[PDB]
Amino acid sequence: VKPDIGQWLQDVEEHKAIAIYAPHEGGYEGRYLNRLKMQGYYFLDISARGLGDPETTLLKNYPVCPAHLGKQPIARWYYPPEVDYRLAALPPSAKGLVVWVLEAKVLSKSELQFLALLPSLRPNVRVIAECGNWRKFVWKPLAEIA
Amino acid sequence: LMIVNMGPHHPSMHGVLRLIVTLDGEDVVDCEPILGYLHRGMEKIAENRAIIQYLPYVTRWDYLATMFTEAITVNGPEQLGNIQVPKRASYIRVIMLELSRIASHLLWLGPFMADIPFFYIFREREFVYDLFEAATGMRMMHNFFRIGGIAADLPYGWIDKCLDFCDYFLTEVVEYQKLITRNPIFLERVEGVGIIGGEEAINWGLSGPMLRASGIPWDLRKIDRYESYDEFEWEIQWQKQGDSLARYLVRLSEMTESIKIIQQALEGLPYRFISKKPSPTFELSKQELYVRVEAPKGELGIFLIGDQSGFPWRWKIRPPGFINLQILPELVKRMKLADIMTILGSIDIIMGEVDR
Amino acid sequence: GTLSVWLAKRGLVHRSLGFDYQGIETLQIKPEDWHSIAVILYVYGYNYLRSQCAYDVAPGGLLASVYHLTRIEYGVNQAEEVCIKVFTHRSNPRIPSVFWVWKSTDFQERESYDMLGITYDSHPRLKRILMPESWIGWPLRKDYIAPNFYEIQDA
Amino acid sequence: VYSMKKGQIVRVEKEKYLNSINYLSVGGLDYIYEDRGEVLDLREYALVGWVGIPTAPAWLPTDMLIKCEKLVYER
Amino acid sequence: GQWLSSVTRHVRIYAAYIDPETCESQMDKLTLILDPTEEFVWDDESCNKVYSYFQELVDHYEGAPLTEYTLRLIGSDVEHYIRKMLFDGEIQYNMDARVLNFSMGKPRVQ
Amino acid sequence: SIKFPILDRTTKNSVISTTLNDLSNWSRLSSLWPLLYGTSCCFIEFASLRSSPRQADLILTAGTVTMKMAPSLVRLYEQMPEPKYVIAMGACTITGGMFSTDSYSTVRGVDKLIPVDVYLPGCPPKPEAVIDAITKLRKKIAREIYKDRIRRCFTTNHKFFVVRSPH
Amino acid sequence: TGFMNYGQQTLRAARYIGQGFMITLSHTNRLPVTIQYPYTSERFRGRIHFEFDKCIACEVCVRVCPIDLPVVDWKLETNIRKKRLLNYSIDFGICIFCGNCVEYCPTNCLSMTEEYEFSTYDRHELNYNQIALGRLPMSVIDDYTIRTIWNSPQTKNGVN
Amino acid sequence: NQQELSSVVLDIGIISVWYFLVMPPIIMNWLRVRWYRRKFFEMYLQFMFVFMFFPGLLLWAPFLNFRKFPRDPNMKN
Ligand code: SF4
Ligand code: SF4
Ligand code: SF4
Repeated sequence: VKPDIGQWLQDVEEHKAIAIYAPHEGGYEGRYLNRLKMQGYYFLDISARGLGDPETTLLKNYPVCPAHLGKQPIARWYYPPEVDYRLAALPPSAKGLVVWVLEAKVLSKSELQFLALLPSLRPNVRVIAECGNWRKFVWKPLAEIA
Repeated sequence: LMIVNMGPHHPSMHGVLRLIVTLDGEDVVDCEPILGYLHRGMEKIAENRAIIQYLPYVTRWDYLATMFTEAITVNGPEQLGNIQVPKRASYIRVIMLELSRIASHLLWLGPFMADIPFFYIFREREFVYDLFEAATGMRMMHNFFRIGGIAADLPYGWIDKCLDFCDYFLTEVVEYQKLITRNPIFLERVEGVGIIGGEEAINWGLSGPMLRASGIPWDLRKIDRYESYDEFEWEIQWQKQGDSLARYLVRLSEMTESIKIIQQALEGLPYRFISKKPSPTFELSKQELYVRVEAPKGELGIFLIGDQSGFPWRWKIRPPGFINLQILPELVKRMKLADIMTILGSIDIIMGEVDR
Repeated sequence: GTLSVWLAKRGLVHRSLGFDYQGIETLQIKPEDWHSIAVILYVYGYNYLRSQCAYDVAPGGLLASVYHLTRIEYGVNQAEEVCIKVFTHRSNPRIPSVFWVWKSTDFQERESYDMLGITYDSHPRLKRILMPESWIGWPLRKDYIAPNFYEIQDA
Repeated sequence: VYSMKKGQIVRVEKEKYLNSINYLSVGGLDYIYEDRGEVLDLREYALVGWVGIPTAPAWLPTDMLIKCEKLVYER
Repeated sequence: GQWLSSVTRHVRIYAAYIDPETCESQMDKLTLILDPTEEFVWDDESCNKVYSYFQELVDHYEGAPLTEYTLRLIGSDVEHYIRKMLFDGEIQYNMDARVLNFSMGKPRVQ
Repeated sequence: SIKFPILDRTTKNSVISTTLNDLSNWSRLSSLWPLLYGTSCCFIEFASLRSSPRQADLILTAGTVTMKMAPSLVRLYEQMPEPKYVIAMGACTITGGMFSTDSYSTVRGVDKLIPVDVYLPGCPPKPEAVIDAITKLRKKIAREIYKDRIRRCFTTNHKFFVVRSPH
Repeated sequence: TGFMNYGQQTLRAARYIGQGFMITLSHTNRLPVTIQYPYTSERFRGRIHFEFDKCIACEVCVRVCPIDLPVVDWKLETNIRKKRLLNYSIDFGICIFCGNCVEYCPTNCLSMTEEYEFSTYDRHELNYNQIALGRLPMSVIDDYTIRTIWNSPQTKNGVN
Repeated sequence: NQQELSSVVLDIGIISVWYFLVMPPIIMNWLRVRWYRRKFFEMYLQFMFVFMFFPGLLLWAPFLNFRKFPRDPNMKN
């Protein structure tokens, strides 16, 4: 049993925001990510289990704030953004898009998930690859609830 | 005389250690124990941290029984400041310390019986960690020892599970006692080693099972009147058979003695959570105070020279098993590579309090 | 103390510092007479030595390697504790080890040399028991700086 | 009640701290010789520690160290 | 034993008879293996600069008994030199390995 | 500031070759089988969840790693060099743990020693946390298509003798 | 009769192997419990729940910590005693979850939860924000793969 | 020089497709529904059965349809 149906690729090039409803039954999730990577794209990772203010983290150069262990000062520096530097992390020209692989469907407000589906359409080189709250099968419904 | 490397990944799992031996043939004759592998520099950082900040640090020493470390490092400031602990919280501390002694001896004999299996003891250990979850909430990383006693109170389910633990646990213990009488491979594969007597175990440095192995009723908390030990039932192992099976009967008798102490303390209940808490922050004094408690490996110790500040000026620990490690250079002289597994099992040591 | 005015009063320097917090007693003893003093306190009833304590008060000055010798045994339980206070300095780390008579002092004196650098004699293998053998400097003494090592920072 | 304040730069010479182990690594080198250590506590003696290096601190005599300036250095 | 080295990321002492990559047996020939994990770019001219800097550091820092503590010190300040070289942009990262953890922190907008 | 890859094409673009790559990758993501590597506070998860130190490429570092532990650790990674990586499962394999400030003989993470895929919360979590960690590693290896078997050796060396002074 | 004594030793050995085989055959009957993947009480001390507006002043999280990890920048606003708190940055790689300021907070906005699934792919991702620390983790009764965990009872034998 | 059978087709191929098709879903179903309701005698004979009955389970190994609904839930995905 192995879908081998690139309909998920058609969904990611048509809707570009699909909840990957797939269990913890091993690695049956990255095969469509591997097919997106074999198409010439570049895929990087994120997780919403500790990502707060997602539009303020993907853009607007959210602060670094290095954790001093009671020795160094605050040093409130500005780290580069998540996906703007990732668009800056495409050195050749053959890379057609940038896939943002998100792997945490829990602890993610539906409001903020809809806000993150916004920068999947804010540019045209952003693919949202969020999770789908771990169904038993492999389902890819679109961002409809968010 | 082919030099063994005695690498970091041992065929057994009892820590990382170095025991290079010439081993003329298969007889090992000369031991050079190299240590320093699991080292963290507890003394200098403890001089650089307070009591409420080195109080999360007391988990990396004897983590098979974490109640003893935080127990002695909180009993330090209690007798230092001369602040009285009420009888209820102190007796519940006695119960959980003896339960951690139970856990230390069973988590010794688990991997020791695995080397010479895991779910033969884990069917007890799941309820043991359920008792740790109902007692403090963590598995072995508890932070629940204050000056006035336990940081929290016992819930209404933990006392019922503590009442059920005796007839949940002692029956499988006595079903596990008859194996060494039945199975002769423990009468032929670990029999013999441990040839030190009492006048020599007093002579070198020894304490705990290696001192009780010779038939000496030794106990710190019986000599030093501590936590009303003469009220409870006691039977310190005066087993004088010397060898490793004598040490196994020592550990069975220590577990059964702790079972008798907890079983007499099931319905004791002589008293709040923390006595003397006006303020969250305090300091320490400057005395010459060396506090010790009956370790499961024998006289864990805390040395303290105060600063009258927020930091202790001197914080030195005397771990039981590291002083116990000194005897293997003398218990290596006429044994085999198939014997040193039994040796490093019968020392009953983990490398958390060794390097530290 | 008891033995300072009964046994060590016959021509030994049992320079007392008063009583300790609970029952112990601190008596200053010079390294010059420390092995014979150890044998004299050994043939007294005291047999059980544990927790050699190397405290580092006055950094750059006095250095001490005190004991906690007592007289516990098998049947009797007369626990008379005492601190044999031996002293040294930074300029003179020379101290005699008890490893010739009390041969279980391998790990204790090796940790004392490993964390302070107290020079020893009559010892079978004095090596750095926690640090590498190439390691210079001693961390427990309070006038020490851990040098520019990248494994000590997170970065 | 003490010698100096808390938070001044500590400059160290190899001859000025000759009681310590500053002459073993002849040459590697070190880093606390310049104005890097900061005074964190004082007693005759004063606690020291670098403003950016997170390592353990130390205790050194009030004349063996030297209050240099108020110039922290990081990045 | 026989291995006498302080081997970390991008700095490996490896004082052995290693003219190519085949290891051996052990001598005074310290073979500085750099970047085992493919973490940064490491252009050949910049690698020659870092190797010449390490040669000057081991030339000026010797004279004392060459033991493991000198190896710790020389690998440590070699890693400081690599960190201050990549912070000034002489050494970019890689993004061709399967981790790319950005081990020296992200370059800011300053 | 990064480097640039090659990224020419995918030569093995048949159905049989990508099918074999997917099946071998999913079976590679199925068969963890670690070397255990306990001997610390993270050994306690082994009883709830070989001996040849060149066999098991999918080892997770479940132990407190120190500076003296580091040469044997990088030698053991030299004994697992090409195929697979390690998983940090103790805050001391990540940041140095609770002694991240003032410990001299403890490395601040093996993230300056060895390539690490997954970072744990650290101190012994529940026994299903390692199951979720190896499941997320299986999802990571499932993303990997064995890099299309694309290979480079540096070989930096000086043949000038050092100014040595042995014992 | 030394080989007879070898035979008697093996007779006692076979009796012990048979008895221990009965013991282990009975030990293989541990069917109801079987802890595994899903496919506790309130003091789990896992993921720490944080509230931003209840967080006000006295910075004790940075003081009682064994490593002093918290980094909160603050600039005093005049005549209203407001510190203008920003960027509650907690690194869980630095964090031990040893729990001092969870119970030592004067505000007591620091509370623990039952979440422990923070195994991440990068160490710079672990620097979490104040809105990421205000998430309700999971209602573990409400999963289609998680049953009732045997908290109060033990050896229930009810799934089968 | 015997040729005692003289059957050309549909003698062992019928029995092979019978044992490879009818057996493995009922075998895997008995492995599912009797995973806990068993004596160690019953687990012993089930282990012997699954050892005897291995290579028919190759078409049923990746497919898994009726095995996760321990409630009365709704497909809220
Ligand atoms: S982070 Fe703590 S519990 Fe985990 S391995 Fe390191 S010392 Fe042990
Ligand atoms: S949360 Fe605690 S430490 Fe932080 S400002 Fe409030 S009282 Fe102070
Ligand atoms: S959670 Fe634990 S380690 Fe973290 S700041 Fe609070 S007390 Fe310190």
